[PDB]
Amino acid sequence: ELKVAFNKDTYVATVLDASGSVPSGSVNVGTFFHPDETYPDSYVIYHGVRELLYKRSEVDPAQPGFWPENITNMQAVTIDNKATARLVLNTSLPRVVSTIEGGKVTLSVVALGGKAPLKYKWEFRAPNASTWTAVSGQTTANLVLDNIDADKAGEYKVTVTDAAGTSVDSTALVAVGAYPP
Amino acid sequence: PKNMGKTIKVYEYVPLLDDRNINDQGIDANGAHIVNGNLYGSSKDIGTITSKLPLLTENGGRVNRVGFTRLSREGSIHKFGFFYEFTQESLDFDSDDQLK
Repeated sequence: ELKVAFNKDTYVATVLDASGSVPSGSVNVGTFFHPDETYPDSYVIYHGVRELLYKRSEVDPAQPGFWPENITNMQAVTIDNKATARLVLNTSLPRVVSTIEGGKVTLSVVALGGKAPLKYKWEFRAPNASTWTAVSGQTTANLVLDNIDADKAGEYKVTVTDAAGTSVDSTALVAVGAYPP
Repeated sequence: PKNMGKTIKVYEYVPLLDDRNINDQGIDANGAHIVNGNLYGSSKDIGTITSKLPLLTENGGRVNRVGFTRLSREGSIHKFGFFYEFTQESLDFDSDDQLK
């Protein structure tokens, strides 16, 4: 939830965090989710601020209005982001990785945003089971399986949670073909 | 191509003599079944070449059979783009007639 507050004169729609503090001269104009649930990408903070400004009034930002008096001129409004960014996973795990026994698969992720302390934790699901076993050790952004065997195949998932609790997730399937035992 | 999607896929085809060619269709030179699908793989050792080397006889039956293996790759396209703005006076009453 991102709380937007808009000012009448400087046309500054400060997009603060949910538990923020509306600055002087600005009035609360609404609240929207940046990581929109049904469409995570393809939507940007700029889109959230617009729809909130499509219900206000040009005469006065409070006392909401509509199309003939709404604030549609997005060119004049300046969006001064003062809130934490998304935990965008720039490079996610490969969807499927193919290897032979004795090989080595180095799974990687790069995270940008959130609060300063980023926590990395990995998880492993058995190749036919349904419960997610917790990978011991790890606690890093790159898992390296060496001399991988036919027992270590399956689905490996990493979950990057920050100091706030906005976790982004990514999964990878590791199919290591081998002669049957 | 449009209307296809946002990700691509291909077919890597491993050669017969490669250690990735992991298959069960394999008959040794004596006509018995063997675990390895290929002939000898990527090995160099001359012993393991002179053995498992496909040798036929005068009456050749199902005494040499090999398998194959197919892999795949993928890659998705991402949208990129930036822009800039200019006013009419910035092009008319400007020193350069080629600023645009």
